[PDB]
Amino acid sequence: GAEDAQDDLVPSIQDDGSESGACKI
Amino acid sequence: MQTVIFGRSGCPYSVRAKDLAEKLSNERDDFQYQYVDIRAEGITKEDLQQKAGKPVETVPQIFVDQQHIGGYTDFAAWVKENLDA
Repeated sequence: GAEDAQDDLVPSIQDDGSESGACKI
Repeated sequence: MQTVIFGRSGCPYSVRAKDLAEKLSNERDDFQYQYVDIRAEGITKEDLQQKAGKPVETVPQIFVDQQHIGGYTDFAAWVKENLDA
């Protein structure tokens, strides 16, 4: 109909090593 | 110590990886940090993986004392092996 798409966050922002992110040119 | 970062100006996780090296550069005197664009500069993960000698897929894309060291992932584990060791 007329909607919006939203992402829930179960983990915390803890700064310790996420290895990915698909970033480039 | 020289730590070089490939593409800050393009994604938040690459920035977080850069910022970790800058944060360490703030903390000490031995540790010098360098930022080089790849998305602006016309460079990519296909170039970086060749130079590094290892097939890379994603970010982070950091080097320490002229050697490839992933970044935020490797760097956190490396920092931990010093400060939490």
